[PDB]
Amino acid sequence: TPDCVTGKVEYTKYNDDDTFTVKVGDKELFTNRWNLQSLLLSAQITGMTVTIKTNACHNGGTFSEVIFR
Amino acid sequence: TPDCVTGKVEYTKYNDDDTFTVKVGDKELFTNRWNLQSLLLSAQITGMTVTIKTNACHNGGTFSEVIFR
Amino acid sequence: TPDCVTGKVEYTKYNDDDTFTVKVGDKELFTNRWNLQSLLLSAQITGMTVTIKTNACHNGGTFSEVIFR
Amino acid sequence: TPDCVTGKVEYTKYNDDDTFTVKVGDKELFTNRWNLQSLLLSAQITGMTVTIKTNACHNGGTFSEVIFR
Amino acid sequence: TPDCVTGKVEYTKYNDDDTFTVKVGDKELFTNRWNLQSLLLSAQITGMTVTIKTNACHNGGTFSEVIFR
Ligand SMILES: OC[C@H]1O[C@H](O[C@@H]2[C@H](O)[C@@H](O)[C@H](O[C@H]3[C@H](O)[C@@H](O)[C@H](O)O[C@@H]3CO)O[C@@H]2CO)[C@H](O)[C@@H](O)[C@H]1O
Ligand SMILES: OC[C@H]1O[C@H](O[C@@H]2[C@H](O)[C@@H](O)[C@H](O[C@H]3[C@H](O)[C@@H](O)[C@H](O)O[C@@H]3CO)O[C@@H]2CO)[C@H](O)[C@@H](O)[C@H]1O
Ligand SMILES: OC[C@H]1O[C@H](O[C@@H]2[C@H](O)[C@@H](O)[C@H](O[C@H]3[C@H](O)[C@@H](O)[C@H](O)O[C@@H]3CO)O[C@@H]2CO)[C@H](O)[C@@H](O)[C@H]1O
Ligand SMILES: OC[C@H]1O[C@H](O[C@@H]2[C@H](O)[C@@H](O)[C@H](O[C@H]3[C@H](O)[C@@H](O)[C@H](O)O[C@@H]3CO)O[C@@H]2CO)[C@H](O)[C@@H](O)[C@H]1O
Ligand SMILES: OC[C@H]1O[C@H](O[C@@H]2[C@H](O)[C@@H](O)[C@H](O[C@H]3[C@H](O)[C@@H](O)[C@H](O)O[C@@H]3CO)O[C@@H]2CO)[C@H](O)[C@@H](O)[C@H]1O
Ligand SMILES: OC[C@H]1O[C@H](O[C@@H]2[C@H](O)[C@@H](O)[C@H](O[C@H]3[C@H](O)[C@@H](O)[C@H](O)O[C@@H]3CO)O[C@@H]2CO)[C@H](O)[C@@H](O)[C@H]1O
Repeated sequence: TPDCVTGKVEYTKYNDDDTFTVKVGDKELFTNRWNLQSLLLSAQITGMTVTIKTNACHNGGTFSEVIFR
Repeated sequence: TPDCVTGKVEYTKYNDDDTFTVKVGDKELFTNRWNLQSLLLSAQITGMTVTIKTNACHNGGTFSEVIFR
Repeated sequence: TPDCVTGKVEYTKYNDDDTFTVKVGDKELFTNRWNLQSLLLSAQITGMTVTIKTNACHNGGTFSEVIFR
Repeated sequence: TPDCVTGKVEYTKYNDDDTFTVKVGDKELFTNRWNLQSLLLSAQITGMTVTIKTNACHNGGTFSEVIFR
Repeated sequence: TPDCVTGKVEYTKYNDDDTFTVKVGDKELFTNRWNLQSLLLSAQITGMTVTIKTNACHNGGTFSEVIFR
């Protein structure tokens, strides 16, 4: 899967349909994987750098692959 | 969904019916989304600023959308 | 539901039947809500003040309502 | 249930059958309660003193009761 | 199960199929145990030394046993 964005998590958003939105770099992407919610929030709080991999690399795109550094 | 309140979490409450209550700003709101429980407590502990979006923007109103800044 | 005890969490105990015991103030109370286990341990570790609301306000009594401050 | 060991968590081990092993004092014990996994790791990380209560108080013995202080 | 690698977690990766990848030492290994996801991230954040035991000790190999020191 191609890299989409790398950077710190600016903010996260819990959505009405239980999906989770994240803003990294200049893209706002979302995931339907529930396991990622607490993982992404921890990364936001501790200031980790994440790389999100997805073919839908555009605002509103989905992802399910993340690298925590 | 319109913004309702923005601020730090003053306190949280675990309810008898397994719902979760949060006090942000001047509104006391609750959610039935179990996933939000640990996320909201983490936000409380680390002192994050949260934005709750909901049409039921009044005390005792419900929500399921939260932005963690 | 009436307030029972308020104070820091002195200690927590995981029970053989998967219920969770907590000692706040002078009372030792237990809950069968699994969601409360990690929340209460976090409150103990971070030194939060909790308020437990219950009608069974006596040693060995049950609760399912907690305010985290 | 009788006290078995008291002290800090020296190390923990995730096992192949999804049980969790903990080394407290001079005993290595394990539990099959999934709820205890994150609780025990938190206790290891923060340096809490734990008391494990069990009748099988010997290396390789099982437990399901823990006191966190 | 024989020791494979020992060291700090360089990075973790959430995979498309809900498995979890970890890089320790010079090996990149993955696990299908969901319970290990938050445990491993906590280990990465706090800088613990972990020992991964597995017979599939090579890049892309699987594991389900971890010692958290
Ligand atoms: O991250 C793990 C998981 O996330 C998404 O699944 C969510 C829950 O983890 C999963 O347990 C839940 O399953 C539903 C079933 O769809 C439903 O048929 C059954 O009655 O109730 C359970 C409730 O637990 O579904 C949610 C998402 O809707 C994701 O879909 C899944 O592939 C996996 O990544
Ligand atoms: O945020 C996650 C989830 O929260 C709410 O659902 C809760 C649990 O997450 C969910 O697993 C649970 O599903 C149970 C039902 O309670 C039960 O009545 C049925 O028989 O079995 C399922 C599967 O275990 O439900 C609780 C809420 O009571 C929320 O409702 C849900 O939409 C979702 O946001
Ligand atoms: O605090 C939330 C929850 O705590 C208690 O339920 C426990 C778990 O939280 C819950 O997920 C688990 O659900 C089981 C139930 O045992 C069973 O009734 C159902 O059919 O299957 C699901 C698993 O798929 O149950 C445990 C306790 O057994 C508490 O019982 C519950 O009311 C609620 O407060
Ligand atoms: O942590 C207390 C609990 O530990 C053991 O149960 C484990 C999980 O806690 C429990 O949720 C799980 O049961 C779930 C599984 O997802 C499902 O596959 C099964 O059919 O029932 C529910 C459905 O959601 O089971 C694991 C262990 O396999 C322990 O067995 C249990 O008695 C209790 O002490
Ligand atoms: O680490 C615990 C667990 O990890 C893996 O299981 C995952 C979930 O923990 C488990 O609850 C989930 O079980 C699903 C089944 O896949 C589904 O077919 C059935 O209908 O419902 C249950 C939910 O109650 O499965 C995922 C992995 O797909 C691992 O597989 C398992 O052995 C155990 O280590
Ligand atoms: O080494 C880290 C590696 O972990 C994950 O990959 C795992 C195996 O290493 C990999 O060989 C395996 O590949 C599967 C494909 O997912 C599947 O589409 C194809 O049909 O079969 C191959 C071979 O069995 O996938 C597992 C994970 O399930 C991770 O996905 C990978 O990016 C990398 O981090």
